[PDB]
Amino acid sequence: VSKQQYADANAAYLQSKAAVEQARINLRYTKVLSPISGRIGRSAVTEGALVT
Amino acid sequence: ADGLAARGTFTEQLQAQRDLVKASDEYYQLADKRYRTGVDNYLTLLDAQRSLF
Repeated sequence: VSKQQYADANAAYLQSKAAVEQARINLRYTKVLSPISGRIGRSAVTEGALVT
Repeated sequence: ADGLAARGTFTEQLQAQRDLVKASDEYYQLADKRYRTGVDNYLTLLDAQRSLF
């Protein structure tokens, strides 16, 4: 297999790996990680609210 | 007269034949440059070597 075919194959490999990394951060946003450490207050919403 | 006819035509026949092998060798060297650069693979160069042969 020629060198240009492999250099085009691994480029699409890295592009799909970047697409999976783009999906993983949207999947990590659904579990709302605490941005800092501290004291958390009263939850302004409860279970069942629609957020945006 | 048969020998004279063949002597009359085989000169241009072999001239047109040696030009064919020269053009096929030029095709083989261009395909070898494409293989050395990295555009074509080792399966395409062998298909030009057979045309040389």
